[PDB]
Amino acid sequence: PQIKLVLLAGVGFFLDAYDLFIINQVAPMLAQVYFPKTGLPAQRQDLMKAAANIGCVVGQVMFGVLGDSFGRKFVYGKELILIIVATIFQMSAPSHWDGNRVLTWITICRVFLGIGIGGDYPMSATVVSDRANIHRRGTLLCFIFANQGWGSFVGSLVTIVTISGFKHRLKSGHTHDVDKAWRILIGLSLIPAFGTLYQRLTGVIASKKAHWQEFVAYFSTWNHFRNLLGSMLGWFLVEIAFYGINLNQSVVLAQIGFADVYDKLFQLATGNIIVTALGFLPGYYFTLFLIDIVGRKKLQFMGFIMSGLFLAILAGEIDHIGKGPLLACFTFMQFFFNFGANTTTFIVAAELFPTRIRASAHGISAAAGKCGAILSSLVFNQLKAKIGTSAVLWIFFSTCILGFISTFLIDETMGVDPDEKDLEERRAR
Repeated sequence: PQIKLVLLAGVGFFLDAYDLFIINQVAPMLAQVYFPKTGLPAQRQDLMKAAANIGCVVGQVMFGVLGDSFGRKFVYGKELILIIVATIFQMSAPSHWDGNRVLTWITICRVFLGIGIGGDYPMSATVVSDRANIHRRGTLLCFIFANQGWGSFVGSLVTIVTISGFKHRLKSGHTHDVDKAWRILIGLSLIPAFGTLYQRLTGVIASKKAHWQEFVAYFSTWNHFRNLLGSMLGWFLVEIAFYGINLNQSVVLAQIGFADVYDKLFQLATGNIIVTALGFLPGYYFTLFLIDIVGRKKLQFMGFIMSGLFLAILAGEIDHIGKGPLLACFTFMQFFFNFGANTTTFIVAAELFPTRIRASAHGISAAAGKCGAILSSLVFNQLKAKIGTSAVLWIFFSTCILGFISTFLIDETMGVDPDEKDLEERRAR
């Protein structure tokens, strides 16, 4: 039946989101081993966490050109072996290496990982927006997207289960074993990755120029232009805050009160699991249960404006008030990222556009998102040192208000067939 396919994409999303966000759980493990007396250098950490997103855009452009050049049959398996191989290369960095060299190893692998994650990334959105042609398409997209929570959560659960498995060995003085853990965090993606590898297996310029002509004609009209503009902005703007935060959720929880060797790692994994269990994850399900009742915009407004509120509260109060209030707001924000703009910018970018031009607009929006993702991903930790976390949160707040303001450019997509609207638009003229 139709069911088995959407699960596989979810597991693909889970693996990407796992692979994407597991870096959030992996980065602190790298610090304790290779940089115990100081922290991970800012530019290298940004590049590493953006690396998957940078490779994610190069992946979706390269696996876009090859996918367009030689069809779907050419790209489907090769991306997963690429993230498996990139996972395996990433998973098996030499242990006797200098810290800076290990990081650069992982980034490049995470680019290729991102290139592989960049393959299947927009390709898991299209397959079910085309298929349904029914009012209940949004619940389905968010369900697969919610695996972004499970990827972040299971990565979070794997982390506490991993760390609590190494409990006694660490307390007895064998402090280097944490290096085994982060490979396990990444490597455990191989279980579904090979599981998925098993399951996945078990006139070129003339057309490109003609498609470019229709695309230019369509998005040269205001009521059509603004929707791509708002989609790019909303996705661009939220992925600034969303991946700024979710690739660095562990960094934010370290300014909040969650920061011996085991005690530290387990507490951070507890804050991560709390936030992702209580906020990041259920926010997808509050979105899941309300998109087809409340609408994408009001949730994006709320998501932007409330995550903006909580970003404004975080920005305003982070250096002045206690852990609990912040953790709630951060969980409220994470809740209102996924119960809001992070989820809706993914959905709205998929739903706005008639089929005849959808592929470019979503790729440009996702690229814009990855641009916003890589922008914050590329610079989140550098800005944190140059201007402070509160200032960045105000930026995320402003991007939420700009996300809020830019959200006005968008049409509501609940219950609308974009193809019948295009046909009636023309039969009227």
